Amino acid sequence: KYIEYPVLQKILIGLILGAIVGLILGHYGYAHAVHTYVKPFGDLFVRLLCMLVMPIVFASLVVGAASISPARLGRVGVKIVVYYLLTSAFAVTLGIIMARLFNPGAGIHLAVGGQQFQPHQAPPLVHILLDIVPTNPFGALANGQVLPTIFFAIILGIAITYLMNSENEKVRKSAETLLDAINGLAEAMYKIVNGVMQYAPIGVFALIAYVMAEQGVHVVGELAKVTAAVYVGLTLQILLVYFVLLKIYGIDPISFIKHAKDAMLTAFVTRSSSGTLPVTMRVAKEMGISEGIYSFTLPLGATINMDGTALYQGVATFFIANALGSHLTVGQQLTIVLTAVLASIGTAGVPGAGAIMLCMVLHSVGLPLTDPNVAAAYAMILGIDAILDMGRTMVNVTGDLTGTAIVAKTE
Amino acid sequence: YIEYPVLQKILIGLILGAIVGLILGHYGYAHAVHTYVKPFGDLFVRLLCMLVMPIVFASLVVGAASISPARLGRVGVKIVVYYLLTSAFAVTLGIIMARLFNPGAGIHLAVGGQQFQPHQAPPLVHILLDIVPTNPFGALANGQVLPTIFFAIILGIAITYLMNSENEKVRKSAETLLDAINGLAEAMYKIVNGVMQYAPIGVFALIAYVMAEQGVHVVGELAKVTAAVYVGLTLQILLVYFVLLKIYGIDPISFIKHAKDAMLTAFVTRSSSGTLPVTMRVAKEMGISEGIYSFTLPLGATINMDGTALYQGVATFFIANALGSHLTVGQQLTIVLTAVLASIGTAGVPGAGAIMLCMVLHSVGLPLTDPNVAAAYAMILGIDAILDMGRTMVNVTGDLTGTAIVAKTEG
Amino acid sequence: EYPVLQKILIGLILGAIVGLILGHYGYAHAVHTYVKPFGDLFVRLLCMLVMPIVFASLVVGAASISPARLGRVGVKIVVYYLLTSAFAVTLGIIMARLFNPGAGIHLAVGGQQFQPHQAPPLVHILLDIVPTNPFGALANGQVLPTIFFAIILGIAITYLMNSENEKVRKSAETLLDAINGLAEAMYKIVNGVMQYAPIGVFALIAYVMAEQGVHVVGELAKVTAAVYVGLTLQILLVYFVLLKIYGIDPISFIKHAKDAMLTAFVTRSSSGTLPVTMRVAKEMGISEGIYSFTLPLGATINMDGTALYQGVATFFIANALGSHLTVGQQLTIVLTAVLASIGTAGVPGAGAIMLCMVLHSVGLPLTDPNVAAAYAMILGIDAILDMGRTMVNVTGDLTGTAIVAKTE
Ligand SMILES: [Hg+2]
Ligand SMILES: [Hg+2]
Ligand SMILES: [Hg+2]
Repeated sequence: KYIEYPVLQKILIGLILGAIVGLILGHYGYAHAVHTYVKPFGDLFVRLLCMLVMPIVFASLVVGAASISPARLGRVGVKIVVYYLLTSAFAVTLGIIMARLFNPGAGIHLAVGGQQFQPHQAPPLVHILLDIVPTNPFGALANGQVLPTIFFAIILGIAITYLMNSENEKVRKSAETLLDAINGLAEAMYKIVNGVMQYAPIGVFALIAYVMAEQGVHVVGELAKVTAAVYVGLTLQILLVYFVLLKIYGIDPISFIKHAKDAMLTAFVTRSSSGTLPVTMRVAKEMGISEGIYSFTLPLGATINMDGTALYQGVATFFIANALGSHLTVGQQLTIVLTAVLASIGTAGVPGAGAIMLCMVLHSVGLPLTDPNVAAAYAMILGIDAILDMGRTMVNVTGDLTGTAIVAKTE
Repeated sequence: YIEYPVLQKILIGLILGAIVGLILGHYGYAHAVHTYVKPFGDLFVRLLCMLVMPIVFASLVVGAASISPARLGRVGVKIVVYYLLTSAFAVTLGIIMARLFNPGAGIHLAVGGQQFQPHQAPPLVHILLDIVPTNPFGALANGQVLPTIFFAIILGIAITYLMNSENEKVRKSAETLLDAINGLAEAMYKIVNGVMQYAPIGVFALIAYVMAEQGVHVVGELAKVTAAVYVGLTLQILLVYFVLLKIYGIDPISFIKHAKDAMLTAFVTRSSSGTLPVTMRVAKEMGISEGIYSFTLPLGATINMDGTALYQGVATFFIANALGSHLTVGQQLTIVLTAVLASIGTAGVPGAGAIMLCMVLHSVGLPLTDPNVAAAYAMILGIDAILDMGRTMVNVTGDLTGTAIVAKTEG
Repeated sequence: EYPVLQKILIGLILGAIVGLILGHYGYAHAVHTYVKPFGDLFVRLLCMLVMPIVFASLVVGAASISPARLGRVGVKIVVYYLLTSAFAVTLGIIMARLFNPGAGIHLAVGGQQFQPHQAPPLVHILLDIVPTNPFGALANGQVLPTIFFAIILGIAITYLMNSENEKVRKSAETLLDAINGLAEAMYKIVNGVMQYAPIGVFALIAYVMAEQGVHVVGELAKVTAAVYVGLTLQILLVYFVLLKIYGIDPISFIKHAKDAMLTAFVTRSSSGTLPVTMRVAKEMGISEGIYSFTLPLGATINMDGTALYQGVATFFIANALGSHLTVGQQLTIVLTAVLASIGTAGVPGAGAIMLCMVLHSVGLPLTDPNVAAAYAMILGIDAILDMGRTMVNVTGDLTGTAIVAKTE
C-alpha cells in the first residue's frame, strides 16, 4: 500500500514516464482523451501549489523581514546579509543573461482556446505605485493582492523587531508571541508542500502527459532549453562570482570544493536547504570555520538566499512570457525578477519555491492562471521544476559555504 | 439581572412563543409578527451563523491535531477506532429514523409566493477540484465551506508533524500557533454561551412568526423531528452501546445504574465540558484506571460524532423535505458524512447541532438569505434546545461506553 | 532623525506657503498632478492601519476593562474615565457648534457637490452590526461588525483566563498576547509613517491651498481654536471641579504638572511623557503602588482627549461637504468613534485614523474627490490638534490617579 520511496525519484520517474505516455498518445493517440481524464489530475496538482502561495509568501516575509531587520541583526549578520545582496545582484544579471542567450518560449506559440493570449496592460505609474499600499491589509491577504501583501509583510516584520527592543515586557513578549505564531504557520506551510510533493509524481505525470499530447514534440526541446539555460548559469555563478569572491578573499577555490563536494551533491539530491544543513555545518567545520559563526550564518542562508531563485525566475519568467507570444524587454525582465526575488526572502528551501514564486509573479503581472494559455505554459515549467530545483538548491548551499568562508576569514 | 437556568429560559420561550404566535395566528396578525417580532428572531439567526466559520475552522485544526498520527498515543488510537465505528452506525440510524418518520412533507413552504428551487450542481470534476482552496485566506474570508474544512485538516495534521521535530525553534513555533488557534476555538464556544443567553428571546421570536404564518401543522412536524431523534437516540444506546458492552463482557444493566446521573446531567446541561467532572467521577465509580479516563473523556467531549450524526440525519432530511425537494439515500449520507466529518472537535459546544446545519446549508447551495430556506431553518432552530439535550446525553453515554471498553482492554 | 513633530509642522507651515503662492498666479493643476500624489501616498499609508489597529486594539482594550478580570482599584478609575468622556463628548460637540468650521468652503471638486446616500431601516442597520462572517467582516472593512466582534472576543478571552483548565487558560493567554503585539506592531508602523508625514502633509495642504483658495487657512484655524478652547475648558470645568470636589487644590496642582503638561504638548507621546508624569505624581505625593498602575492605563484607555477631536473634526468634515449635521447624529457618530477608540489613546495619530474609520462607517467613500479633499484638510492640521489631544490625556490621567489615590 505504502510507497516510502525517494520523493525526488518519484517525480523524475513521473516526468520521464509521463512524457513518453503523453507523446505516444499524442502521435496516433487521443490528445482529447488525455485532456478530459488525465489532465484533471494535473489540475489538482496546480491547485494544491497555488493554494500555499499566499500563506508562504506572507508568513515567510514577516519572519524573513524580522531576520534581516536592523538593529535586531547582529554585526556578524550584517556582513553576511551584505554578502547575499551583492551575490543576488549578479545572480539576477546572470539569470536574465542566460534567458537571453538561450531563447526558451519562442518556437511554441500557444493559442489553445483557438485564440492567443493578450496581456492587458497597465495602470498609470501613479496608480500602480499607490496600489502597493494595501487599503485594507486583511482584504489584501484575503483576495490575493500580491504586491500589497508583500508590502504589509515587510512593514509588519520590521515593526515586530522594534517591539522586541522595548523595555516593556508586556510589549516585548507580545511581539515574541505574534512572531512565533506567524512563524510555524510559515513552517506548517513548508511541511504541507512536502506532502504535496508526494502527490507531485502523479500530478506532474498528468501535466506533461497532456502538454506532450497536445503541444506536439517541440516542447521537449524547449524545456531542455530552459534546463540548459539554468544549469549553465548555475555553474557560471559558481565560477564567475563564488570562485572570484573566494580568490579575492585569499581562500583557495579548488580545495574549497574538495570539502563541499558531498555537501553540494547532498543538496543536489535532497532539494532541502534545511535537510542538507547538518551536512553543511559538518563541512564548515572541516574547512575550519568558528562554531559561533556557521551556527548563525548557515540557518540564515537556508532562508534568505536569493541568488538561486534569481537564476530560476530569470529563465522561467522569460520562457513563460515568450511562450505566450509576448516579447519581454530587459527593463521589464529585471522589474519582474527583482520583485520575485525580493518577495522570496525566507523562502530558500522550501522544497519547490521556484514554481510557487512563479505563480505569485503571474498573478501580480495580470496573467490569470485560469486562462487556458497561461495555465498550459505554467504547466510546462511546473513539469520540469523538480529538475531545476535540484540545481537551485545546489547553488544555494554552495553560496552559503562561500559566504560563511568569506565571513569567517574576516573574523 | 436575569440570573436564571439557561435551558429553562429557552424552553419557556419556545412553549410560550408558540402559544403567543399561534393565537396571534388564528384571528391575529401574521404580518404584525413578521414586521416587529421576527426581526428579534433574525438577530438570533445572524448571531449563530456568525460563529459558524471560526468554530468550524479553528475547531477542525485542533480536532485534526488530536486524532493526528503519530502524535496520538496507543491508548488513544483504540478509542478513536471506537468512535469511528460508533458514528458509522449513528449515521445509519440517523438516516433510517429520518426515513421511518417523515418530517418536512405536509408543510410545502413557498413564502415569497414561490417555492424554492435548488440549483444543482457542477461536474464531479469541478466539484472535487474545488475542495482545494485556491487561496486559504480567501476561502476563510468569504465562507468557502468545503475548502476551509480541507485546509483546517491539512493544517492541523501538519502542526503535529512539526511537534515531532528536533528543532525547538520549529517545535515551539507550532506549539504557539496551535495554542493560539485553540483558545480562538475556545473563545468561540464561550461566545455561543453568551448567544444562548439571547436564545430565549430569539427563539421566542422565531417560532412566534412560524406558528403565526405557517399554520398549526408545524407543531406536529416538529414533534415528528423530536420523535425521530429521540427514538434513534435510545436505539443507539440499546443496539450499539449495549451490544458493544455485552460483546466486551461488561453488564449493560449495572453500567447504566452508575451513569444514571451522568447522563441526566448531560441531558440538562447540554455541555460535554460542563458534564465532564460528573462523567470522570462515574468512570471512577465503575473502576476505570486514572490514566485512561483522564485522556479518553476529554477527547470524547470533542471528537464525538455519533450524537451529531443522529441530529444531522433527521435535521437535513426535514429541512430539505420541507422545501419540497425529495432527498435520496445517496445524497443523505453524502451530506451527513460531510457534516459529521466537519464536526470533529465540536461535540460540546452548546448548540453545535444547529450551527453545523448552517454550514451544511451554505455548502449545498441553499442561501440562508432566501425566505424559504430561512423559514425552514428557523423551525429546527426553534426546537434545537430540545434535540441538543438528547444529543449531549447520547454523547456522554457513548464516552462512558467507550472508556469502559477501552479500560477493559488495558487492565 | 530630526525631531519628528518639528518636521510635520515645518512641512505644514512651509507647504501652505508653497501651495498658496503656487495658487495665486501659479498652477493649481501642476500641484495636483505632481505634488498631490505624494500626499495621496500618505493618506493610503494611514488608511492602511485603520483596520488592524481598530480590531486588535479593541480586543486588548475590551480585555482591560473586562469584568471580573478588572480589579477593584481598576473599576473606580474606569468609572472615572466613562464620566469624563461623557463631558468631553458634550464639550466636543458644543465647541463644534459655537465655532462653525466647514461652512464658508462649499467644496464641489469634480464639478459636482457630494451627496451622502442615506440609510438602511433601523431594523436593517442594527441587524448588520452582527457580522455574518467575522473573517469577511475583517477582510473587506466592515467597520461596525469588526467593532462588535472585537469587543465580544476580548471579553470572552478574559472569561477563559478565569478557568481552572490550564490548557484553556494558557491558550487564551497566547491568543491575547498575539493579538496584542499585532496592535503594538501597528503602533510602531504609525511612528514610521509619521516619519513620512512631513513630506506627505506638505503635499496635502500644498494642493488644498493651491486649489481651494485662501479661505481654507481660516477654516482650519477655526478647527484648531474650537479644539484648543474646549481643551482648556475640559481642564477647568471638569478636571479642576473633580479635583476640588475631592478636596485637592487645583491651583497648586497645576504648579506641579506645569512641565508634565508642557512636555505632553510638545512630545505628543503619552508613553514618552510617562516618565515625566510619574515623577510629578511623586512630587504631588501619590503612593508608588498607585501611579505605577494608573498612569500606564491612562496612556492607553484615555478617551476624553479624542472625544474633543472627533466632535470638532466630524462637524467640520461634514459641514465642509455641504451636509448640515444635527446634534442627534453628531453624538451618534462621536460616541461610535469614541467607543471604538478604547485602547487607542496614544498611538501617535489616532485622531486622524479614527476619522477615516468613522467616514467609512457613515458611507462617505474616501475615494470620492470631495470626501478625500476635506479629509486632507484635517489630516494636514492633525499634528497641531494631536499635541493638545495628548496633553489633555495626560492631565486627565493625573487628575484620575489623584482622585483614585485619595480614595485609597
Ligand atoms: Hg498560482
Ligand atoms: Hg449560516
Ligand atoms: Hg480608511
